[PDB]
Amino acid sequence: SETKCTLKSFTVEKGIYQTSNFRVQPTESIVRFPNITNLCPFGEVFNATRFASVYAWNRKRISNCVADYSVLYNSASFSTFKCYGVSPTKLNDLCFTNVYADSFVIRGDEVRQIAPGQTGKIADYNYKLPDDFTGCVIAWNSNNLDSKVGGNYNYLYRLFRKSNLKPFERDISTEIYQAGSTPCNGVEGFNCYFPLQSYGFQPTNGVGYQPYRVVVLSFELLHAPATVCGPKKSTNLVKNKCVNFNFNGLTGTGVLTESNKKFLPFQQFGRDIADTTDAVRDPQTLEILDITPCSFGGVSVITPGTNTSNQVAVLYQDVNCTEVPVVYSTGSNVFQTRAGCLIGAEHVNNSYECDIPIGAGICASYQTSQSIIAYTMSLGAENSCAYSNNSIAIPTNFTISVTTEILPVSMTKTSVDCT
Amino acid sequence: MYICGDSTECSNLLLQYGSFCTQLNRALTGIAVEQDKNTQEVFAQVKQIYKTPPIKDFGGFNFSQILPDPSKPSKRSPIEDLLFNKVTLCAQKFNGLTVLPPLLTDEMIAQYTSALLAGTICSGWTFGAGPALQIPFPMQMAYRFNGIGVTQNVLYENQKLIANQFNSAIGKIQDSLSSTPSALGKLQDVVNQNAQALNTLVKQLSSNFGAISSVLNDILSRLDPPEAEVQIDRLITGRLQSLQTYVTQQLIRAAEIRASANLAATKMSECVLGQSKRVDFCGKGYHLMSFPQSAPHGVVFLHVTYVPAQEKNFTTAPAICHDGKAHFPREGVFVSNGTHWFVTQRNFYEPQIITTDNTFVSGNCDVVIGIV
Amino acid sequence: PPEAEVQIDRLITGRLQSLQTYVTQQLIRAAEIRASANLAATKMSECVL
Amino acid sequence: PPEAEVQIDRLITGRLQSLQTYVTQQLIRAAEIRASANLAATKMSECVL
Amino acid sequence: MYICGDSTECSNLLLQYGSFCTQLNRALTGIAVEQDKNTQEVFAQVKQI
Amino acid sequence: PAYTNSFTRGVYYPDKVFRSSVLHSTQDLFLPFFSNVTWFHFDNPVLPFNDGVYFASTEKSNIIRGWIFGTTLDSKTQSLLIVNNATNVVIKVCEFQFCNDPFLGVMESEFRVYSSANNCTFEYVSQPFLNLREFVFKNIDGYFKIYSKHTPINLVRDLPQGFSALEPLVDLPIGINITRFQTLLGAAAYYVGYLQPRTFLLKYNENGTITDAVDCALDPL
Ligand SMILES: *[C@@H]1O[C@H](CO)[C@@H](O[C@@H]2O[C@H](CO)[C@@H](O[C@@H]3O[C@H](CO)[C@@H](O)[C@H](O)[C@@H]3O)[C@H](O)[C@H]2NC(C)=O)[C@H](O)[C@H]1NC(C)=O
Ligand SMILES: *[C@@H]1O[C@H](CO)[C@@H](O[C@@H]2O[C@H](CO)[C@@H](O)[C@H](O)[C@H]2NC(C)=O)[C@H](O)[C@H]1NC(C)=O
Ligand SMILES: *[C@@H]1O[C@H](CO)[C@@H](O[C@@H]2O[C@H](CO)[C@@H](O)[C@H](O)[C@H]2NC(C)=O)[C@H](O)[C@H]1NC(C)=O
Ligand SMILES: *[C@@H]1O[C@H](CO)[C@@H](O[C@@H]2O[C@H](CO)[C@@H](O)[C@H](O)[C@H]2NC(C)=O)[C@H](O)[C@H]1NC(C)=O
Ligand SMILES: *[C@@H]1O[C@H](CO)[C@@H](O)[C@H](O)[C@H]1NC(C)=O
Ligand SMILES: *[C@@H]1O[C@H](CO)[C@@H](O)[C@H](O)[C@H]1NC(C)=O
Ligand SMILES: *[C@@H]1O[C@H](CO)[C@@H](O)[C@H](O)[C@H]1NC(C)=O
Ligand SMILES: *[C@@H]1O[C@H](CO)[C@@H](O)[C@H](O)[C@H]1NC(C)=O
Ligand SMILES: *[C@@H]1O[C@H](CO)[C@@H](O)[C@H](O)[C@H]1NC(C)=O
Ligand SMILES: *[C@@H]1O[C@H](CO)[C@@H](O)[C@H](O)[C@H]1NC(C)=O
Ligand SMILES: *[C@@H]1O[C@H](CO)[C@@H](O)[C@H](O)[C@H]1NC(C)=O
Ligand SMILES: *[C@@H]1O[C@H](CO)[C@@H](O)[C@H](O)[C@H]1NC(C)=O
Repeated sequence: SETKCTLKSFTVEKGIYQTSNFRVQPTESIVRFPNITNLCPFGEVFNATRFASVYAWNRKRISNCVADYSVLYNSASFSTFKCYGVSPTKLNDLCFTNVYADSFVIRGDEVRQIAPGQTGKIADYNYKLPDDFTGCVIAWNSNNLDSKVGGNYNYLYRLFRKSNLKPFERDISTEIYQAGSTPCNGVEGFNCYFPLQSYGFQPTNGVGYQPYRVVVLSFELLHAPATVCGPKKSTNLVKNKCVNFNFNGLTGTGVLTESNKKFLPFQQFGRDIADTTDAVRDPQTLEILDITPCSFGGVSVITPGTNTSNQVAVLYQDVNCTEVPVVYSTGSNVFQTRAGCLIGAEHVNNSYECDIPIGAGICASYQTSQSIIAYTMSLGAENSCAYSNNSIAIPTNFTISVTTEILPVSMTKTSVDCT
Repeated sequence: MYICGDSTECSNLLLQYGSFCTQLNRALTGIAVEQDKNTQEVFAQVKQIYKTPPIKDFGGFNFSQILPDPSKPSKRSPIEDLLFNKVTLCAQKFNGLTVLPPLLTDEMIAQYTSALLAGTICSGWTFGAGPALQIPFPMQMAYRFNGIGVTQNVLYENQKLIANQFNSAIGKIQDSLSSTPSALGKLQDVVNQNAQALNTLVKQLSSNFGAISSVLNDILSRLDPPEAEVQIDRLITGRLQSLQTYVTQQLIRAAEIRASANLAATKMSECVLGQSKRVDFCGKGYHLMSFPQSAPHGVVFLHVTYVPAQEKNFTTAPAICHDGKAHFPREGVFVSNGTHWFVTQRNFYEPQIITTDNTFVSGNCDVVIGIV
Repeated sequence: PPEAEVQIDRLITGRLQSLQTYVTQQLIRAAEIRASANLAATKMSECVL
Repeated sequence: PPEAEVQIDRLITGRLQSLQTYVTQQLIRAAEIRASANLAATKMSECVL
Repeated sequence: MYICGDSTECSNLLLQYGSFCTQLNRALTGIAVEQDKNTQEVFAQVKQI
Repeated sequence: PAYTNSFTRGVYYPDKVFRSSVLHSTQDLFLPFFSNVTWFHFDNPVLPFNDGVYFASTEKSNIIRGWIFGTTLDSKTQSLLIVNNATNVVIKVCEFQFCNDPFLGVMESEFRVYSSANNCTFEYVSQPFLNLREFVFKNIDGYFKIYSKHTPINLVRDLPQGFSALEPLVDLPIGINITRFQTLLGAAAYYVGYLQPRTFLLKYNENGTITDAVDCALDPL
């Protein structure tokens, strides 16, 4: 029936057909992880008397600690929690290598300037976000701690600047900017003024200038030995079974075995000629594992034609016979050939002429109650030319035989209108 | 498997692109069937398996370097063994790149070639045009010499020399194949082209194609479905274009290989099973026979060619005006060493006295130009 | 129009790819058929007359 | 650049499609020309020689 | 040069497409070499001028 | 002064991947083949550190007690006082006022080096610097990566031909702005090379080990 559906017809002709692609399904899962238990001080950088000035933004590095971001989702009320390049829910699993927290304070209107490519005075010279940005942004109103009646003038910006700074650049120079024919010998007059002038910070200021604490969590992806691992388990290790794995950030399915090719002390994983992941190193107790893909192969169905009989056989392309866990309504008569694992065919020894080619010599057919048989194909008859010198053979009769030979000449002249 | 490795979020998107994977699978299946038909057409021409004669005393000729030798575990002639252990060239497998095995194993190809060879030695060429007729090998050599113009007496009177030359050439061809580095260039080039195509196809997997990452698992694990769908779409488009390019290149290369295989089958049928009078199509010089030899993914003929040698030039006249009548040669040229005249064959110097047996008269000698 | 243009563009790219694939397949098959026809013409010339 | 990337991608895809079409047509035409050259070589090796 | 005329940004964008068109360049070079071989095969049959 | 001619040097494993009998090509910073390495024999103060600098550290009695990175120094800008001791190897990063070297005799006298102290952001303890100890110091992507390889050939002049791959030891996750460095030593023998962006074809052995590499900028061959 699968062959009938693949052919899109109720009639199947004699021959070999391809129906689907057998593939061994995974059985277990692997969550291999190293030993890290200490928690990162995210709440520390989120609970400070003052965060930073917009030009004195902090770049606190976080490393070698388990960091759970589920608390940062439900047990918090940030107004802006956009996550660029990563999924906030799919964020408690990836084990990033370096994560930098850029801490500072901004206004309510200027909270939108923290974007990969956004313009504006804050987003041009005070802070630059690169295009390729896998990190997120954290921002919420804080009109309870930084709020000073006299104004938190310690926070200042840098409008007075000529060229936009390169991404992730910390500018410290507070010298007077040059904006014209000013001599800039101290001066602070004419067209030159203090780049860091002020921050009108009266508490009664509207939501467009209310304090907003911005912590940008920029984290590199999993292209190095993972250090900031997400919370999870660390399941044990299994071998010689097609299972899916989560080695650090590596994800895939394989039958990983004991590796033979030794690794250098600094190398983690390996690749073959076509840069395919071949071997890995255990985040747990150090052991090299030889990851190879599990068995798979396109199934083929051998039918003598629905007109002749409804008996069919199945040949799995490359599996080594035993891997037939689940079609497969019947069984028995299992015969392993160099081209696969024939099922439902009787392996006879009497060589005949090929009817349904299979591969590597074997060739099935429907020979008599009739059953499906498989055999080594026979090249021809056993005519013997009795060579002998001083002796010749001469005919005495002809036959005048007429043979039919067919050759195609032309196809159907078809034209297709593009528009 | 290639476009979307065991990912539902990618297969359910590939389902939108219509019946493309079916088209590519059909094309590759057709290519494989064509390869099988190519091998069958080239080698399975005569369907009677002739046993290899035990003896090797073929009147002087030595068929030891082309005939199969049973001492080795593999029933291959020394030249076939050299051809096998000169083309050396890995197994991709992995991500949905399977290689099907050929229908006719190398042992079956060797047996077919041995059957053709034993038919050539025993029956000459009648085994390819009916029932095999045994005939002594010197007689078959004479009847192949008669095809190119020279008479039988050239071979029999020089049987030892001809056998020595044949053995020397057969011995030299093995050394020529082994010493020369290029040698088997076509088969190695075919293998190299296929390997490069497959390697490039695998290499196309590790390319972002305008997405955020080159791995579908990473993309579908780091992003929510509504925004990961675009990246998966970009990757699917890139991989589909790569697969289409590979399939088209394979189709064109398979068409070229089919043309070459048709040419090889024509050569096998028109040279081994007979003797061709087409000039410089079946060797350099006049053709006598050929000996097929199996090679990995191809065939290697050993054409045997009669080629003239050291020549002596005489003076010639179109006809002879004897009694007013202009005798013309029957099957020869009129030559002379300066004093006496002779009539001899066109491709060998075998002078004969000009008798009425070797000439025919066609009227008076006042019309021909240059008659002597 | 602003979104219909995007949808139509996607459809146009898909249909263009499909038509190009069909045309390439037809070209290759026609080359094979031309080779067969040349063989047939040779056989007609050298076997019939 | 972050916006011009999209237009650059569209143009690159179009030009790549055009170049691939041209190369495939050239391959097929070169196969036909090679067949014609083989026929001519056979004619030169068989008729004049 | 064809896909991205003497532009660094467009060339960098094209670089993400892998070896898509190194294959095209190799195919055209093979076509040219085949044309040279074709002329040599047809005309240089005998080298005893 | 002495520029020599250099040889096949500066080849290091780019990443932590294991490639076996592969001819993989990598685009990274590398020391160009047959360059002109500078021999300084007391010339410590100048040492114009570029983006990545190769170091020879030829056959000596391990007098080199570390390196001083930074340009302004004077305890104003962040500096890297990476003083590898005889044991436990101090890695100190701080705004340090710099005057001279320890100059322990020609020993156990005065480990003065710097004068003042500041923020002192980072500190690391390990056991590197255990001879021709080459170095591929490279400060990119907020990472100061170090590489080394010991090959005690003990020949005349300098590095004759002997190819080797310099395995990594450690990185450094700080974003200091460095364009100058110091050599902390009688007469010495040390060479300094400069890194440039190139493309190599590092050939791997049966096990991962760079056996021979070529440069795709030197000559058409
Ligand atoms: C070989 O040459 C001979 C030359 O005669 C052919 O023999 C003839 O064959 C036909 C057909 O088999 C014979 O006809 C049959 O004869 C008997 C008696 O009637 C019977 O078996 C059938 O009813 C039929 O009529 C014919 O008699 C026979 N001629 C002689 C003189 O024996 C033969 O056909 C040639 N071989 C082939 C393969 O064509
Ligand atoms: C070819 O047939 C001839 C027929 O004469 C065989 O020659 C005879 O060979 C035997 C065995 O060596 C000798 O005893 C006879 O004296 C030979 N006959 C003559 C007339 O000299 C010859 O052996 C056959 N060829 C082969 C290879 O067996
Ligand atoms: C055919 O030629 C082969 C060599 O190609 C001959 O085999 C050699 O025979 C000599 C004696 O004649 C032996 O000393 C050599 O050891 C043989 N060589 C090998 C490689 O086995 C063979 O004898 C010839 N056959 C005939 C009938 O003359
Ligand atoms: C040309 O050939 C003829 C025929 O062989 C030669 O004539 C013979 O010459 C020999 C001596 O050399 C005589 O004994 C024969 O009687 C001659 N034969 C006949 C049939 O007359 C002739 O000498 C040759 N000429 C040259 C210049 O070599
Ligand atoms: C720590 O990880 C190492 C990795 O080699 C492993 O051998 C060891 O058992 C782990 N220790 C604990 C307490 O899990
Ligand atoms: C197939 O499986 C059998 C039984 O486990 C085993 O003996 C045999 O070696 C396997 N063959 C291959 C080619 O893997
Ligand atoms: C034979 O050929 C040579 C070389 O061309 C020539 O010199 C000579 O005259 C020719 N002999 C006769 C008899 O024509
Ligand atoms: C560069 O190296 C060459 C070759 O060793 C040398 O002659 C030259 O003086 C060096 N310096 C410059 C500035 O070219
Ligand atoms: C300096 O080296 C000494 C031993 O020579 C060691 O005791 C000390 O701890 C080192 N200083 C560091 C590692 O900062
Ligand atoms: C030294 O650095 C500290 C730490 O920030 C700072 O308080 C102090 O002012 C610095 N001293 C000088 C002279 O810059
Ligand atoms: C790089 O940092 C150093 C501090 O070591 C500083 O003196 C120098 O000016 C910086 N370079 C630039 C271009 O700002
Ligand atoms: C490295 O490979 C070589 C062969 O190229 C082998 O002899 C040697 O043992 C290998 N080294 C290690 C440490 O396995």
